[PDB]
Amino acid sequence: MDPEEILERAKESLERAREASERGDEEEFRKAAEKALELAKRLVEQAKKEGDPELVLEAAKVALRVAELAAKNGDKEVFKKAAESALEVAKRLVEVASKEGDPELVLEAAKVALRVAELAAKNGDKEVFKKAAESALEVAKRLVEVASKEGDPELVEEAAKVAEEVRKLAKKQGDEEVYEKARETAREVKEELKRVREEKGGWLEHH
Repeated sequence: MDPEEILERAKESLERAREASERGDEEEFRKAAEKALELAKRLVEQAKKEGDPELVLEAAKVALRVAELAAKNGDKEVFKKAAESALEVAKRLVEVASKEGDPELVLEAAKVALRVAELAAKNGDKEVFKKAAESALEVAKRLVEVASKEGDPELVEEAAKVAEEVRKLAKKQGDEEVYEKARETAREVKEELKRVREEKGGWLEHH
């Protein structure tokens, strides 16, 4: 299956789930949501067979969409499954994007995790909030590594912004543990940002 074809089928399954949700057909909603997640997972594996990182990001976005739908119709089991899928796919995207020296897509993985965190915060799911927030912080740390290797202080700054957004979210959610992890991550990222700026600005002054 062409990965664009998998993605099209995944989107078709999402729309069935939406339509079923509207009708109050809970069984059909759950079957279509499951199928969308299954196809998103298949898209990740095909994207690997073909060496296409952008498609892994599209898979993650399918899972996010299933999670939002589930949130809206109050289905906690499908919400948690779709959230877990989105985070799992985000982690796969970091690994692919890191190998190809593509820090822009590593940042996109962090944005997926942040959106899961926001969804979980909105819906009062503390367990998923913690998972997604921790994932976002971990991806910010990998983004610093990737970005520093390419001498790109701008993407290091983006990693700082990810940590700061986790910090602010956690304070609003009252999650002290995640707050302190986010603040420590942000401190480390900002120290590495100073170093990377000074390294570049130094070799610029030199030349």
